[PDB]
Amino acid sequence: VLKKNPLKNKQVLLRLNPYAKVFAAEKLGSKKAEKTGTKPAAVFTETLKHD
Amino acid sequence: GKSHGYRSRTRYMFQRDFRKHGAVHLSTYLKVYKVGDIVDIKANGSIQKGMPHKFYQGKTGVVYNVTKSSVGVIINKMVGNRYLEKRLNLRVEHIKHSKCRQEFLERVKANAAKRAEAKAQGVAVQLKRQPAQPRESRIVSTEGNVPQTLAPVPYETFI
Amino acid sequence: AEQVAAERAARKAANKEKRAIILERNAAYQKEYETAERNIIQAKRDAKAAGSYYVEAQHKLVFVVRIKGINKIPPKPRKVLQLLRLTRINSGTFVKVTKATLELLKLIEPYVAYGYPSYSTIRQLVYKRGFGKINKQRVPLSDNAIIEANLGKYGILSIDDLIHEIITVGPHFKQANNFLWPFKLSNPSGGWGVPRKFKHFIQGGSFGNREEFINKLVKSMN
Amino acid sequence: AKSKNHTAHNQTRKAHRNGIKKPKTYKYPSLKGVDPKFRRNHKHALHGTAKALAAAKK
Amino acid sequence: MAHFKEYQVIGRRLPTESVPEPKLFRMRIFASNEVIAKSRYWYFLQKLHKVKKASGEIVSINQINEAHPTKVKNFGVWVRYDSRSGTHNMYKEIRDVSRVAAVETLYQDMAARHRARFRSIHILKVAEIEKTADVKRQYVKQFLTKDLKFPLPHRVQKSTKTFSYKRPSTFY
Amino acid sequence: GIDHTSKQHKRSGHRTAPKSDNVYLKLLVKLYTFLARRTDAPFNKVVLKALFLSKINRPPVSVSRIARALKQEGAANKTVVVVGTVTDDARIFEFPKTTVAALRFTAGARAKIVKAGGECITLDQLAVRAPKGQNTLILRGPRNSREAVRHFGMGPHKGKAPRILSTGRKFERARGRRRSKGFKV
RNA sequence: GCCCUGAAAAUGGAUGGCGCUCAAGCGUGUUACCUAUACUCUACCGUCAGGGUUGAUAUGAUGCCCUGACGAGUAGGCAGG
RNA sequence: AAGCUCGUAUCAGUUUUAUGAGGUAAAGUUAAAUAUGUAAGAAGUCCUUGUUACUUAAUUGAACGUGGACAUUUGAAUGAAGAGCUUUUAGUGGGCCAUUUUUGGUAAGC
RNA sequence: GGAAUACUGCCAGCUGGGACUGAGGACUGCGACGUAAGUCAAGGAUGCUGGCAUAAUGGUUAUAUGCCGCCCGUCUUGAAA
RNA sequence: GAAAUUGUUGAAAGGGAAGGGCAUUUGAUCAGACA
Repeated sequence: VLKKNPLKNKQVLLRLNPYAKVFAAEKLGSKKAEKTGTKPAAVFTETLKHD
Repeated sequence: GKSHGYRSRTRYMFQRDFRKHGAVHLSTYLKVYKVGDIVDIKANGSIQKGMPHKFYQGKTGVVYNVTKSSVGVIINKMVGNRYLEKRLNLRVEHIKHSKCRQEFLERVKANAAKRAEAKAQGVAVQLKRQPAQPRESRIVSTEGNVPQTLAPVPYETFI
Repeated sequence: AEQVAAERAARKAANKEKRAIILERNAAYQKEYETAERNIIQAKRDAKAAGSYYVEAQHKLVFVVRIKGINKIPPKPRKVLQLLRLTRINSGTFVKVTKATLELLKLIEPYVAYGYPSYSTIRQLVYKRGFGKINKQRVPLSDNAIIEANLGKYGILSIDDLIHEIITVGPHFKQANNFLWPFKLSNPSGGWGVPRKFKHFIQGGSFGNREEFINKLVKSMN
Repeated sequence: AKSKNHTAHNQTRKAHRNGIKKPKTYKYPSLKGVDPKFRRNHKHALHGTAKALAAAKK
Repeated sequence: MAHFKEYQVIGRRLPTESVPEPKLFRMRIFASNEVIAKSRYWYFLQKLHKVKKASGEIVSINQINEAHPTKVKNFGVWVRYDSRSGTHNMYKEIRDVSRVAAVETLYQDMAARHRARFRSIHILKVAEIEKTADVKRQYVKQFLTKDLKFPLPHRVQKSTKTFSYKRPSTFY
Repeated sequence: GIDHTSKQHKRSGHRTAPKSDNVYLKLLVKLYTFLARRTDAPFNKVVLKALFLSKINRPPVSVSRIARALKQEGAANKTVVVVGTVTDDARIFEFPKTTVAALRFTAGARAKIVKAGGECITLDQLAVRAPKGQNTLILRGPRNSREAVRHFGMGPHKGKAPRILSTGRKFERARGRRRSKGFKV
């Protein structure tokens, strides 16, 4: 009779998308990133700093 | 006053193609047209008998009638709000085939091959034609090619 | 009668499976998206460490929005807009990008504003504004039976499968993208920016290809 | 008291209201104009092939 | 045009079997965002090589941050702008903090004095003047004298409230 | 506003229900709006829309045409249906047995059908005998055999027989109908 | 580039008016804000299309209900009062 | 306006691929841009063996057929308040403007 | 050699204030939460309290105020003319 | 025994017309309802 938006009204958001519960409980929205060591090679930086 | 003739205002239209004047070459007459063929109409200004009106220049039609020196042609002509189906009597100097059917039959046969080939290949055909896609990923290699900085250039007279 | 009792927990078991299969199947679409956004990040890093460059794959999908009113349109664009299902100001649908559809947009650019949608906006539009087309009738989705009784022949048995078929531009994109009624948007929440919309986005108007800047304009319109 | 004689304005627009309908072309078109000599034989070609089965079909 | 950024753009000539691996040209573009940046890049490669957006590519788009954002610098700038009755060349020296903050100040000067739109102006070169006395223009040399001190001519009182009971005073 | 590719508020151009005020007619329209809905077989859905047909669109099916459709192979045991009136044809001197179900029979075609040991039916009894339509033949009478349709589309070189009062010499046979006076057509 | 000169028409006199000079003018840039019968969401009226419903033991089968979409209009035509 | 036969369906003020025609702008014979014709399949393709009084030097062609085989990535994109069909009749047959081109005219709210 | 902020973008992140609407009217469905019974914000509003029973609310009509509002029918490309 | 139109009384209004629409205040009136 009336359309209940997800993205508010959590109960309708959980009939659609049964993965909405285990998404939040594990976060995964704020999930952290692995750390990397790579640096730009001296040619790339030479180009960027150039005239 | 105004003048609307049969060939009126065809000045540049039936001209003979500079340094192509003279007698028609003889593969024009060795070409065999059949009922069900699709043909393109380009008038030949040197052969007056059997010559289509200036509306049918470049138009494409099908052969319903084959006769001694000529062939039948069905055209769809827009008049008013509708298309009328015209029948035309033209000599074979004014006709030639259109290659879209030669190229179409070439793809029909290839499609026959691939499928019947793929019938022992376990389908996964991909037998349509698809438009040019957006180009996939890649990695350029700057090694050996260094980006060359360019800039706009000042104005000059140079007169 | 058995009826009510004996066909309930018999049926209610099948209900459990649809969303237990939607449970596992959506988990796989979240790990698929994230590791793709990661590899595009790792690739630009692995290249710059080789002294080289990395060109992105071009964007296979755009979202078009009709920016102009309904009258004083020349005949040729007015026929195009009707073939993209842009029937009013502020509406729009997803458009697959191939050489065929891409020379249409060049005709209508004064009349639309389009760009490259992120998974963010594809997810908001479909949840909030997403409707189905069922015997015409423009149905709101709100449920998994509306999608499964129509697109289930293709797979696409949840609303998480639409958003997947839309953003991956999968094989069935035509069936799915025509199963969605054209999105009826509102005007932008914070305004359009700029005094005048009908210059090109590069001269300071609203139309044309604004690329990934379409993600921000649509959200104010959603 | 001269008039406004000719214009084509609005005529292409009136044309697309019901909009340029097609041939509605058929299988077996009309043999109007076909070669009378071919057409005579074609009578008896079909005339014979119908009776061709009247010997087989019985 | 906006509150500017400065980008570098890189792209080559879609590869063909005849001439693979083209020459990867590069430019430094002053524009607000990447969209206006790229579309302003192909504008200056159509004046140089055989390219256009369909016949060419953008390999890299990167933003160039000012290296010493806090140090006052002296910039001379060479400008090609299209006037009403023709086109010309100009050299204007800008004393500002950073590259992109100097550009934003040049259009405002071109717009104000010469009535030249962002579309009428080509920025030929922007480079820092290292040693003073290489600064040719007098209004920039104005600020380079030793231990300079000046007032705030006629202190300008922004009026906050409708009525005031004092009369104000322009002392500073 | 919306940009329409179609004309708005545009009816389908069909008979949703007869224009007749006949009472017994509407009892069949009532009987077949029920079966068309709940019986899932298309026969009922065909007979329904045939009860809405106007008179000109209901030509009579002669009792001779009924005998052809029985000579039609395998159909000699079928129950022919005619929504319309069955009329008599005496030009046939033999008639099969079978069955017929129609709205109206003429008094002649009632005798002839009853004469052979066959049977005349109404539509209501057919609905009771075969609700789904098991083993039935619908038959339509010729529509374009009318006197007016002979005149439809008059115009040069179409051979459509002008609408005219009196037929004979001296009435519109002269200029334009023959080469000797003027032209032809 | 801006300004002035070139620059003279008849009732009193019109950047719309007042009035405005580090503008309330001119060139340009970033923002905030105002509001159409257009856009989104809701209710209601009507129009169209698609479906549901004939079982006594009530009062409408031109009936009841379900679902959607749509609504400018002269000359003109039609349906219902 | 009245409807009629039908309903997955041939279409389309649109692109794309393929392929013709053009002789204006620029160029100084060449030749655009925008518009324009056709094709992208079942009324199809491949084979096999029938008909004729036309055609052939001819069991050779043409046109139409029998029997067999290949169905939905079936032959490019997008869209389609469904496709077609007919009858019947009103009003109108003084137009005007703007844009992009252009002739007459010195120009014009010509 | 390290960082932090800035900017961009995302979260099926958290919480607070304001305005508008309350259609429908036995149950049905899909979910959520609970071992369980059950409950819930899940196919559209309920609970608690107070006041006046009044011309208080509401209508109807004259006036006043703010903004708006040209004279009808006709011919006409074009009429307030 | 209508309307134009008029005399009397009562009410309201009035700065080069009058009259209208949306909105509410003020004055006069009106039920319904409740209970």
